[PDB]
Amino acid sequence: KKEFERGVSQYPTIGDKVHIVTEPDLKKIYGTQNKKYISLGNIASVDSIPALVNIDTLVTRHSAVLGSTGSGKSTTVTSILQRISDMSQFPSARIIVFD
Amino acid sequence: SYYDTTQQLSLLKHVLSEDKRPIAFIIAAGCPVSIRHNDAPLIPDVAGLTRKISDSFDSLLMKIIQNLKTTIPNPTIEDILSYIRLLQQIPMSGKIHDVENSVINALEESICELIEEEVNVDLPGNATPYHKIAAWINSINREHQVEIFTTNYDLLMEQALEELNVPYFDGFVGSKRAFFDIRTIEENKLPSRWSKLWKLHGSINWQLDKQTQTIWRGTPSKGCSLIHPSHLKYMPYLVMMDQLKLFLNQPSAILITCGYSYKDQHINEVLSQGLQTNPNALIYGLQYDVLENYQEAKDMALKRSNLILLAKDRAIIGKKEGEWKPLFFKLGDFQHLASFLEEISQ
Repeated sequence: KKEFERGVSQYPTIGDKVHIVTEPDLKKIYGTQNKKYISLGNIASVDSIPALVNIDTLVTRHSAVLGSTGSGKSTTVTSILQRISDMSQFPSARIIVFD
Repeated sequence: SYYDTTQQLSLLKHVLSEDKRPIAFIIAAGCPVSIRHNDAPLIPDVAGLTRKISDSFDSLLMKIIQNLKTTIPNPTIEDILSYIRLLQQIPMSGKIHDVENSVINALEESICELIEEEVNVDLPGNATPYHKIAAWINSINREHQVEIFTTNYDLLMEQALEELNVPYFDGFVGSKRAFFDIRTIEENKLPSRWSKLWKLHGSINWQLDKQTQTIWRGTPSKGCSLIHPSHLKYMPYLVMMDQLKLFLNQPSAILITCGYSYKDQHINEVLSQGLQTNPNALIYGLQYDVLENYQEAKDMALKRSNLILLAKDRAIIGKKEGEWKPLFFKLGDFQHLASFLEEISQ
């Protein structure tokens, strides 16, 4: 009852029953209680889940956005920059764009 | 804690587009109030009938209202009618109101005449939502035919479904007297094309012929009707509720309630029993009001998991109350639901 941790401990055997993941289970999987992670969107399957993304690793390690010109990458970058630089939550942002 | 309308509508459209699952409907009094013929509504809701009875009829009426209000909240037409029939059950019941009896027997007839003359309003042109629903009914040759349950005393469903001639069966068999049949209800050996329409609260064309104590439908007589909500005769009500309960036990059954206020008691209990008996049953409760006005619906949603209650501002799904993601969800209105059905039809 702790959390969802990557890496299994004991593998299934023959005849084990296979179920389907429900929305609360998805919340358990894709959810975390850390304060660093920031919601950027919703999972494709069910829209009630927030897409938590770390921000320390996003900036300090590095980032990159790749996609076709018809996929609307400009809108995605604009939304990401607007979400990171929120005035109420991040009053001391610092961003330079080489348009 | 949050829900989005688009995903709910997409799920409902996916559900309605399967012919394997049997489908049904509940057309309560909230649908007729959603169409305007004159400046006044075509058929007023239960509050409208209560107000009309109050301002149309006096001292003994007010005495009866006070007697019922001594232990009950704001009444309805069904409440006062049940009280009148309960008084009629006792022979020497005229001393309760100090009216010496034999006057209530005429007051109830006057009320029945007023109601039966008021509800006969006729249907307007082919643009009615009920016409769209009827067109959607026969649009697809579904292998399980759609059943319809109505609590309305009027005959808008009949006129709309006959204007676009469709298969139909309401339990009565015949041409001159249309004698009510019970066996043909129970074997359920009918071709799949024939549709089924059932009136739980009774119509206005139903006449009790007395004598042999037999029931028959047909031309509406003057004053003689069977508007009874449930009545306590020594019956269509019990067998028809049993039919509804049997339908709710079918595997993968979908039931949609439009314009239902959930204020009835027996209907709520039979729905809860059907939901608990078969977990694969699914009920779409559609309302057009604030969710806070339906306490019984909230209790049922918090009790039964497979009941989906959707209101204008909030929605409770899977024993978890929430709010729409930026009133919304105009599907509660009957006109919007009819437009949705007619656009999904093609």
